[PDB]
Amino acid sequence: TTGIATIEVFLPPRLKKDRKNLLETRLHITGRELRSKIAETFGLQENYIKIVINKKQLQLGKTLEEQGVAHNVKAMVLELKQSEEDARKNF
Amino acid sequence: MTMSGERECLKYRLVGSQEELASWGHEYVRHLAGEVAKEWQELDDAEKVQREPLLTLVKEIVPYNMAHNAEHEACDLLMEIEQVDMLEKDIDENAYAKVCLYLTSCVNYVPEPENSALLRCALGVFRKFSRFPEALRLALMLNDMELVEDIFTSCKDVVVQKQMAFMLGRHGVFLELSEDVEEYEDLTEIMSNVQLNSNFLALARELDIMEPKVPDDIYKTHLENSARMNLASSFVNGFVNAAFGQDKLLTDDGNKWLYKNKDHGMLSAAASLGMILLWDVDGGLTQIDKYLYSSEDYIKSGALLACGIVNSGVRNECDPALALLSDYVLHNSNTMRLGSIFGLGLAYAGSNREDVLTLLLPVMGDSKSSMEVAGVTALACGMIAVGSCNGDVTSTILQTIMEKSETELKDTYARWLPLGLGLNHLGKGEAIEAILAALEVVSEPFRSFANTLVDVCAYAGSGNVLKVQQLLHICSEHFDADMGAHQGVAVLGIALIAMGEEIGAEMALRTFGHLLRYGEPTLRRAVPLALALISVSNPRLNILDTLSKFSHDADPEVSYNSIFAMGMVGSGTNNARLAAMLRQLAQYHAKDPNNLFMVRLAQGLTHLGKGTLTLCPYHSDRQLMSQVAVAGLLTVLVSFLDVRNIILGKSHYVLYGLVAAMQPRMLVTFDEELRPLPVSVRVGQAVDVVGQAGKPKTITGFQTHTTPVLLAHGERAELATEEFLPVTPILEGFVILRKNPNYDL
Amino acid sequence: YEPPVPTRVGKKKKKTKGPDAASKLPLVTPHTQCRLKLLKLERIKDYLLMEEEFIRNQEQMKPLEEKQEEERSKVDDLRGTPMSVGTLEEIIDDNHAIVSTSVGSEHYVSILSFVDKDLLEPGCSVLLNHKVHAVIGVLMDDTDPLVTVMKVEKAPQETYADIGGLDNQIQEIKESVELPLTHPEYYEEMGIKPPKGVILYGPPGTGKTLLAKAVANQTSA
Amino acid sequence: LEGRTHIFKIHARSMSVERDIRFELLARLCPNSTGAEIRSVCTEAGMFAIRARRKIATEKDFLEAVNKVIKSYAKFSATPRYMTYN
Amino acid sequence: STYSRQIKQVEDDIQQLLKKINELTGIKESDTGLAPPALWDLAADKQTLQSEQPLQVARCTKIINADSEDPKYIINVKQFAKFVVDLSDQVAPTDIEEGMRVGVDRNKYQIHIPLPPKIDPTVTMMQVEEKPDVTYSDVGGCKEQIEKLREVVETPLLHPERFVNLGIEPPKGVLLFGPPGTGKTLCARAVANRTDACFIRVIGSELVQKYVGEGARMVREL
Ligand SMILES: Nc1ncnc2c1ncn2[C@@H]1O[C@H](COP(=O)(O)OP(=O)(O)OP(=O)(O)O)[C@@H](O)[C@H]1O
Ligand SMILES: Nc1ncnc2c1ncn2[C@@H]1O[C@H](COP(=O)(O)OP(=O)(O)OP(=O)(O)O)[C@@H](O)[C@H]1O
Ligand SMILES: [Mg+2]
Ligand SMILES: [Mg+2]
Repeated sequence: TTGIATIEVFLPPRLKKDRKNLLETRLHITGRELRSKIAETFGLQENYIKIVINKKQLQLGKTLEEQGVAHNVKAMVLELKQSEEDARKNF
Repeated sequence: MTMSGERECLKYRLVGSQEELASWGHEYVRHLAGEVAKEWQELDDAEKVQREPLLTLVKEIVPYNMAHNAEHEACDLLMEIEQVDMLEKDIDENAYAKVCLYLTSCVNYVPEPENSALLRCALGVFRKFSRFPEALRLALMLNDMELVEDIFTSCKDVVVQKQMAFMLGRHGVFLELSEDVEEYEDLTEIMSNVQLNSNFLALARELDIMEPKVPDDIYKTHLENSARMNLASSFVNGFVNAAFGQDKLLTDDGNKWLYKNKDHGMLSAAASLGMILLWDVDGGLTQIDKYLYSSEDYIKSGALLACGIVNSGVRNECDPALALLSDYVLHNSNTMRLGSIFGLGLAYAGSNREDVLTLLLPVMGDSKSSMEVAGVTALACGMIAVGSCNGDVTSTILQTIMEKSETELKDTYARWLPLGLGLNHLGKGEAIEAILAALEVVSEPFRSFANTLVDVCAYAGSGNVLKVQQLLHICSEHFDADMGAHQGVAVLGIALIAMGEEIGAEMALRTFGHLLRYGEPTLRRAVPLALALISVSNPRLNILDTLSKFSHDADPEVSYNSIFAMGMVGSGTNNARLAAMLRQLAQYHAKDPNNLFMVRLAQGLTHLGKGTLTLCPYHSDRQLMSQVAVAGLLTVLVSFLDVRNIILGKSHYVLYGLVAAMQPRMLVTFDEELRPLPVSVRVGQAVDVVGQAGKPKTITGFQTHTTPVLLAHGERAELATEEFLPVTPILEGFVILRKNPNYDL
Repeated sequence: YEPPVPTRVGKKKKKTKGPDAASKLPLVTPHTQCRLKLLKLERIKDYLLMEEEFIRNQEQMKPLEEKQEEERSKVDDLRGTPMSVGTLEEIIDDNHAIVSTSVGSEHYVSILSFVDKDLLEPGCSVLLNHKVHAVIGVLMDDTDPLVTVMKVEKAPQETYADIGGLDNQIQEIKESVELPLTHPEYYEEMGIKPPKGVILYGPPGTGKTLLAKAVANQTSA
Repeated sequence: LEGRTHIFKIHARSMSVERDIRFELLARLCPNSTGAEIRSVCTEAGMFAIRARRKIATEKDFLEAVNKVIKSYAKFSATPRYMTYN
Repeated sequence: STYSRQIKQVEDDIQQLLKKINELTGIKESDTGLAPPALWDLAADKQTLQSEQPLQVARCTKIINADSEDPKYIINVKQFAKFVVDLSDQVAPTDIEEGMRVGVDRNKYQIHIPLPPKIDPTVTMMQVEEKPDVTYSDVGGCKEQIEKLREVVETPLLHPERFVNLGIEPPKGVLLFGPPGTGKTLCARAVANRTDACFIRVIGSELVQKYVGEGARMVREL
């Protein structure tokens, strides 16, 4: 409805929150904005999270509709150790 | 009654007085009832006008037999005349448990089509008497997905349904419920085993064995008077700390250890990291990401395989593993694929999900796909669609097989293609003749290998003495290797079929002795694997002594295979006696790098999960067979027919197929709200209680423990007190306890 | 040079003695003459037919040298005659051991394959080849004269009915030497091992030895 | 007293005892008793119930067991003489 | 009872089958200590009876001219005789020391293999090979006692690294004393079950022997 999709996300058990939590956002935004806002909505650090959408890793550059997202889609938050650039820079 | 009584004893009773049958004596009707079945076989189709009084007697003989506790005789009357349909109408509350227990014990020896008929009839008694949890067990044995739906939704006791969802999750059978069903959320969580990691970790804290174990603590070299060595300890570290999430060697800064291995040694070492994180999809994926960006090709794909391990045995509502592995199944580098398909197979083994299979299918037909990944593709898609008879995976497996040239069929990575075909028809039985028809076109000796593998997998866990008749006929003709490649599967076939029940299984050991004696090297190179399959995670002394004698065999392959089987037989049992033999075997085989690698492998499997994990495919009192577990069991053991080139070679990652069979030996009593509820329980060796009436004890030589205890092979569990009423009579896995109203009256 | 490393754990013989050996047929349950017992017995019969057919086929095309009567006939040739009786001193390896002849001389000999390796313990009587002294068998030690003296071959004719007045005394001794053997289920369901030891004390002639005679009369041990 | 209660629980772990067996009371009824006596008390407690054809041992059986073992068999007790040696 | 007739028919056929199976399989008898025929490597035994020659157990006494290239070894062949022999070509000169048991041939008595020292079979049986079924959880009221016992006899073997680093020499002996039935042997049985090193059980009455110097001798070989 009205350009907003029902995105159900999953939280790791370390953050003892309601695993059946709901995130609401537009679809014109890209994965970069999506990744940032999930960290805020459930009290998480954005630098160390990976996101799984529509059974495929959340590509940050491409926008949501061109990613392949849809209504009533399921998501997950993946806790990260060492940043994506930090892990590459590590060795 | 005194003489033979052929068509006489029934005749005078049939024609004479038709009063109450028991008025002439219990011994008379017992004679009369037997003759009823005798002439029933003699009576043909045209003699249907002769059975009118015959049906009347059985409507009175059956009530008489159950009146004087002679119930096992009653079930016998309907079985011979093939009229077991009418038994359920006359079953009473005081004797429902005896008839089903008797009939269910009979389904392992009666052949088709009476297998299902006796199973459905026993199912009918449970359904009528509102014993849903045991009715679901019979449905699972029947592999009737529609019945599983009907059994699940018919129950209105959600507490029973919550406990039922555990059994489906333990078997790996997933059920897609409707949102209209009450308590939909927790029901999907219970069967998906998402809470398995936390529940498994809860026991580890309770059983104060959370501390990590270094392979040195397992080797114990201080009591003893290389790339392969480092790779061996990678498996030992993974096996011992499996599904724990903590380790002193890889959970710490493991780059020094991870790079200590070389060539494909780093492939399994990186993959071993996910085995410590087995069932921990959320926290486990948090640790692999560091090794996922490694520039070295082996580490990334080894991690890519470590993806599939971390979701293995767990079903996520949206899958993480497919996201991490979808874009690497068609990578140009063969190693990167190798960690993709094999990982993808373990993550969704026993799913029959179309999205992964369609993503995994074109890999097998890829031109750049080597035989190594092509066989891995067969192993994976066979594992996803195990026991489903999915024609789509079936079509390509044939399609790849006969397209290949005769020369490359000599390669032992092509042996995995029939295994994928066999796994896809695992346990179906009579559903392979159409497939066996297609296999005649394939050339020899692979056709001899191919048809044997699928035919064995068709009758897995069936006990069909007719099917094992032909396999020994293959074992009878000995070839003076190349022509006798299929001979190994034939020996492995006896284990796969006879494993269903105990009586069939230990006949196989006697035959397995002669094959190790009269058989050719290639014939006797597969007997230890059959021992491992027939008694996985069941460390009996007869097999272990048998495997010990051929540990130091003249034939090197029998030597490696026996040592692996010894650890495989005692997989996760933490046997103190068996570990001493391996430690002694380590000293003896210290100067043999090939033999010593199996020795270290067996020590890790012996201490798998620190004694809290099993690889046995049978749970629910060893009556219900897990298709996923055999798929990993078959994948490793069939690959061990070429231990020199696959295990000892560059494809030792196939040992991670055992993850699909890794499950906890669990007895956790949960409250109705699913919180832990520790109570006193009695754990002891299981006792057969068929026959003898009254109340016979089902456990002998038992001890009383708190519930969070580990049950190895062959021990049952009974509640010591009557304060709580279990939902399932089978006290295995996760069990929900209900407070007894009679208690504290 | 390096010392040989045994593959067998320990230096003692197998604890199990006098088993059914290859005739350890399974305990088919229940004993009642019904269909599944017939079904269970048929499965045992079926695999024997499979076993019988397979073994016959192998021996049919086995070489004339390799036959069941030929190999046993050969075994005597490797053993030879006479078969010297020695004493096992130490098990150096799986196929190597130190044995001592009756003359007190020790020899480092090789243990042949056909010898029952599970019966080998130091101090046991072994059968050695006359020429090469190789271990070619284990002599089942005859019953010691000391064994015969302790063992009561024939149960005494004194029964519990021949004991008068010791009702409580008879009852207590049964729960420690008779009831555990005849009815072990009572103890198992109760979760207690039977009373370990018992002593009978009192004035001379009170019936202490008589109760043991009654115990020995009605015992299967 | 704490140790004797612990030994009672170890030996009465597999017993089919009642719900309300006062093992702390039983430990108090045998002040200076070896762990072997406590095992016999547990074994004799189930013996009084097996004698009575009862599948569950009540607290009275343990009370009778202490009298039979700790008290009646105190004549043959090795404790009084051996504490002087130790 | 309707299957009583059919039971005995298949039971007798079965019993005839095992008797028939044992005919071809073999394994009948065992009084001469014969292993089952499935383990008969008669081809290797014939080669073993020829390739591997028997060796007489002898004890080296004195090495003459060990420095030079012609070292002569004086051996004591038990009750047979004494010989001055040289080493075989397949054994290093440094592998045979004075006073050690050796294996010598019957032709030239040249030392062929060094041997383990002679140990009384009674002393050998004194080592535990089956661990008892008693754990530390089966001992109650002996908490402080058990930690002291483990930290001397169990901890140093299990985790020796925590003692060498601090220069610690752990105690090498524990005396358990108390009235009978207090748990002295029970705790020792728990030690043997948990220990992974070799455990030898010695009973003081086993060290009492008929002849003079045996008990000291058995302690020496122990
Ligand atoms: N209570 C009894 N009832 C029947 N016969 C008895 C009884 N007490 C003793 N006797 C008889 O006395 C005979 C000899 O006594 P017995 O050998 O049993 O003595 P004991 O009590 O063992 O004493 P001890 O060995 O100190 O002399 C027995 O053979 C038995 O026939
Ligand atoms: N602390 C204890 N906890 C539990 N059971 C015990 C304890 N102490 C003794 N027992 C029990 O009592 C029995 C007495 O045998 P044990 O070997 O312990 O005696 P002991 O101290 O060696 O005596 P003795 O001085 O006569 O040799 C044990 O087998 C055990 O069942
Ligand atoms: Mg007397
Ligand atoms: Mg003692």
